[PDB]
Amino acid sequence: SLWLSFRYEIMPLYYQSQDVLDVIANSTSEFMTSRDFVAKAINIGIPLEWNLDQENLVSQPRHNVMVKSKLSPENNIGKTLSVNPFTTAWELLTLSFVVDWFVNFGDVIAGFTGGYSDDSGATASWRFDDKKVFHLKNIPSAMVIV
Amino acid sequence: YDRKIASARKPAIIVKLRQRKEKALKALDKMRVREEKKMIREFATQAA
RNA sequence: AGUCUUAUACCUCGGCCACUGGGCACGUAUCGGUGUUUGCUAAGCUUUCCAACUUAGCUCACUGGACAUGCACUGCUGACGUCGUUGAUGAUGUUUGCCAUCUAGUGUAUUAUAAUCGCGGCCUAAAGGCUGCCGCUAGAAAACACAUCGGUCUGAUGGUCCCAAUUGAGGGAGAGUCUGGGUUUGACACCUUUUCUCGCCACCUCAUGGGUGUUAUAUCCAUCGUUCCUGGGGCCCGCGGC
RNA sequence: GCGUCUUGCUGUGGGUGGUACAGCUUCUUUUUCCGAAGCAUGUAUCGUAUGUUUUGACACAGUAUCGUUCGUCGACUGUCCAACUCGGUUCAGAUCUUAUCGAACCGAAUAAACUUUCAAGUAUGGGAAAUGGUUUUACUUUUGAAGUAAUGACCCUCCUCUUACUGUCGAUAGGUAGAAUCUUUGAUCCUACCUGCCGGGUUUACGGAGAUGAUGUUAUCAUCAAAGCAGAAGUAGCCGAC
RNA sequence: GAUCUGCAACAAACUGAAGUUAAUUAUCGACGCUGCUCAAUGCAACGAAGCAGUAAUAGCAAUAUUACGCAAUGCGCAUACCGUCAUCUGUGAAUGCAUCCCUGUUCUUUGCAAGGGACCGCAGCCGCCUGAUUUCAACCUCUUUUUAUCUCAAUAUGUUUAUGAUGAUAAUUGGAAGAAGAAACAGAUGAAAUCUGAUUUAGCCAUAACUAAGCUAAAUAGACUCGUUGAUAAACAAUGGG
Repeated sequence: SLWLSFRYEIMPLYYQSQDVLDVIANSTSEFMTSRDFVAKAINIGIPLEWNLDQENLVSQPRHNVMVKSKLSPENNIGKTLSVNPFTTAWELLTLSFVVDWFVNFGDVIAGFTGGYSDDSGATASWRFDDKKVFHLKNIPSAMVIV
Repeated sequence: YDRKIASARKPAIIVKLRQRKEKALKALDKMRVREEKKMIREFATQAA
């Protein structure tokens, strides 16, 4: 009975600890991204003697760039990110394990502010889906598909 | 409750107030878990 | 006239009145039980006749309970080294641990001062605005006095970024106008009140139609829904009284 | 379809071995004079090991709690990192603000990015991995304790992918098991293993009393197996340390 | 160093000697051989006499007995275990959701998505037995006509009386499983059933002293379920009166 009186303090303290862990982790894992698209044209010279209706070859590549960062601080989202220690094995008797777990969690969650920095990366991608048509000018029957 | 528990000195009232705390925070944790699970299904239904 | 005590006054008038933390005592709504008489309520013996006594209790006192008051007052909480022992603990110096607040409103003064304007910091640099502490008023017996079974069940729709018709409604703001109130004299002028009008007033809410954004947002808004309160006419159910 | 002994369930019922003690009666004795015999009934008992006067009682001295991680020696190291600092303690002393400076110490910190390498050193899995054995089923149904299987599985066995875990020596340190020599009945030597200590079920294996079936031999061949050791287990308390 | 307050250390000596020497007292090894120890107690293994518990008796002695002592044994006694039942606690499989671990090797016309294993947490099928029981018919049967119960009805008689049965239940002729029990066959309890002295009485003994300490017998009273069985006394729910 005396040991089962534990719920009084262990249940809500653990619940609030998980609450603060969630409210920091959700903001900490933002994974921000930024991207943009353009439709810049690509020109390829066409020899004039080829007698083509169009003088310049035009390509329209889907140009995509994206740069993104992470910005993670110096902390321990690792092993400390564990489910309730009692779980379903409350039958094992202990009093020091819970206090050790709580003080370890407290010191970990206190020691994060020292460092906060991370890396980034950027991409440059092109997509081509250009199906162009050219006519041999003065000869509409003759035609070329690219 | 610990305001009264701090200075009671009578075992009967002490144990009765401990029983009151037991029942009250038991109801608190029960309604806590019920609310959490019902909002879990609530979000599932909203997503669906 | 002198002494003592109680009561008022008298400084306090329990540490606060925001809490009698507890004890003490008398006082008391008083209530039960006894000691209970001069006399008495009704009855009765010994039965023509109650015209001669007693019985259950009543005055008062005591006992137990309850309420209230003030305080000469006092506490509540026990562990260190212990001491010879006592079975548990009787003592030694020790220190820690209390009922002891929150909320709402208000705040000087002087003045020509960047001189402030209860005390102090922020923004803008003006005829300033925001905030921390303290002072003065009210609520919160919350706090110490004070609450005591478990388990189960107990609302939806759309919007919230921009644009278009002001398309319609409602509400706010302004401009005037009028009725009255306040300073001034006789006023004006200013402040304030009421009626009405007005609208390129990109004011707010709702109603309509679109698009934008993913980083539109409400800890909300609006509508309906259940329950409760007020006035109930009445019948579906429907009795009693007149 | 019918009748039948036996067998397995004792299915049903009945009777039966009892011993000891308690108690009753009888004879002798001073009717249980300290002895003997019979007897109704009741209780207990018809298991192992332990203790049998280590069974019990009196005196002397001593006997705190909880929760921790560890514990044959020494060597590079199989193995701990920010090693040159952090925080504190103390102090020969100095500047004299309560303050500052300096020195020693303490707790954290040097191994290498582990060891290992006959490739599961030790565990995990898969194989269109076969043999043989075992365990089911089917068929013939007759075989010499009958036979056959394109049988469901297990074991054996060979090959093979990830992951986990781990050096040795001097100890003739202590112990354990085997073997031999001498003999004290113990000692010596060698080999192999273990050491925080000494403690429970299960899992695998070992030898192995006795027993069982067969065969030509108290002899042999096959089967079971008592008690015991060893790999993980899984749990005390033993001192020391906090 | 306060510096006309004193303190600390240097362990050679000093009364008080903490160890041994110098002296006294008491004890034992007094035999030490392989060897004499942490300074003393202490011998796998070394040497002789006598018998291999002590004492006495008839007896050198064996031999037989006694008194003490030692050793062993016995459910005789108890202890741990299981053997043993009883009562009770306890009645089972496949299905999903949620957590953790590992994985570009054909990852990829958006640089960030897709796969495999684990057990816990949360939801999903139905029966069963046990605890112990309700289902069905009393519908040919007149001298060899089952009983009992829940029960009715006409007629005759101006009594105080006389007759006729359907449905169901039981004395278990038969079965489900239910009144109590979601993860199966295991745990828990019991192996008891009395005692007082502490009440009175009666009897014995004069008592340490007093004649009656003390003791013995009957009854009252008190402590007393070990789990299972049932009811009862009280509070809890009980609307009151004329």
